[PDB]
Amino acid sequence: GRDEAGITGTWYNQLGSTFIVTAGADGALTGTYESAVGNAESRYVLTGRYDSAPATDGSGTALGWTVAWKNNYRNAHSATTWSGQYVGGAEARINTQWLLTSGTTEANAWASTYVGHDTFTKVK
Amino acid sequence: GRDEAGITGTWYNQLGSTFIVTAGADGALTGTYESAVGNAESRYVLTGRYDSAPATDGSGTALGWTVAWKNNYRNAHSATTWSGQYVGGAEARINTQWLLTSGTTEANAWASTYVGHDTFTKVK
Amino acid sequence: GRDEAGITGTWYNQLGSTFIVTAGADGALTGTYESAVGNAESRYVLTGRYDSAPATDGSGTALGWTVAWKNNYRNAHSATTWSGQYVGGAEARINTQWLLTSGTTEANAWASTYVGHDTFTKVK
Amino acid sequence: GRDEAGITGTWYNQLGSTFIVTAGADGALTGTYESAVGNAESRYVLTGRYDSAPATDGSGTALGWTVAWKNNYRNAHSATTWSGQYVGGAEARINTQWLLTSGTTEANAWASTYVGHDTFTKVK
Ligand SMILES: [C-]#N
Ligand SMILES: [C-]#N
Repeated sequence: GRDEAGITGTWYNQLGSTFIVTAGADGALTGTYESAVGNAESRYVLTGRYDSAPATDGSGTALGWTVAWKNNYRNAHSATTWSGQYVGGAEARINTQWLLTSGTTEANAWASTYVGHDTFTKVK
Repeated sequence: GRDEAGITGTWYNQLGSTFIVTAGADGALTGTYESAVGNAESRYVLTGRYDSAPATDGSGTALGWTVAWKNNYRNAHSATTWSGQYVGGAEARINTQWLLTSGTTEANAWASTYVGHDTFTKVK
Repeated sequence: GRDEAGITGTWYNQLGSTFIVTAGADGALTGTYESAVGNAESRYVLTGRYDSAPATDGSGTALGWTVAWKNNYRNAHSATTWSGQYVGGAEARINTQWLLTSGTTEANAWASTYVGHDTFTKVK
Repeated sequence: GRDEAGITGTWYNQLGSTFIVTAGADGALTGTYESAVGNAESRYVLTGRYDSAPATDGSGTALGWTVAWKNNYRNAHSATTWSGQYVGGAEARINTQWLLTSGTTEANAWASTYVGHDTFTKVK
């Protein structure tokens, strides 16, 4: 995977959350997520995918992953998906936008989904 | 998993795309996706997560998954994440919103990401 | 405005909300919105814009509008923007996606914004 | 309007775009937008709304506005809506997320809408 090495490891977003990921040669992303905010404690499983053969023209690397907010400690009856791109070089970034959907009744379905943006760095 | 049985199987969206998924007792989603539209052909790997112990109050089941649009045939240098909820009963649905991010240059990053909504049914 | 006539009037979404709009020759949208759901009662002012000279190739007509959820009855300390396109012909539609932002503290800013989709018709 | 004074004036986002707005005592936003990127040149009309009586608890002020990307120079057959909140004090900000919809054919409607985020400051 072209950015397998670049992506694999520990990442931190602007909220102080921690994303620990392994990138597989096959396009797999596996790891754990720890949210500094919301109805969350400790680590949650994540899985996702990335483009293991990106464009050679200085474009970033498309990727995404999911966390369901259930672990042994808590269940927030919700899942977040991050969609974004990895940008390599001296100050590597993963720039994402995310959708957080809660399980709701049909009456409340219109308010099921939050949208936001997280920027992940290798430091802080 | 409460909706493991409900979720596992073949789903169809309003665009004529096909989503084939296995739900694991542990919250895993694994399978393949075939898009009726865009820079896509044949099946792509998907992975994701779902709430294996949802609320008992008639709420839906939160879930999400990712496809990176690389397979043996094509590479669209992009990934989609679907975030939504499974709603059980006679006419079972998965109601999603999705983010599609393309790898871009930093100049074009502002236009990296599409947002849309897909509704999945067990028929048609 | 090419679709001035097409757009002007009363529209209904899938939630039973009512959107009453005048399209101006200059691209203006003005009117009122009444939400069937959420922290809302009676009519709220809306303003927005539309493409008064759309493509002639069967493309829809881009448009958007805002409601701030303050009127004489209530203040939900929030605003929704609908972004979408008007599609003309026998069963005219306005197909939208929307962002609802609440005023929050900086601590809660990550959860400030909902995303959804509304489809508006001239009947029901 | 509590933040009428705070909001009215010239704002700059991270892309180098310029947003010139007047906030009305009644919740109105009117002005012009000049995009540093995309199929845009010179100024475009904007209109929108803001919460003229926000919470007193340190919450931001909800607001939104629309630009249709037609002016005397160009027509990009598209509209953007920004949804966000104004945050007052020494380093005032407008933190937004936006939807950009293009007029499309029904075949291409699934790819009609971009999502992004802009942060506006009074300097740079
Ligand atoms: C690409 N439009
Ligand atoms: C507010 N939940």
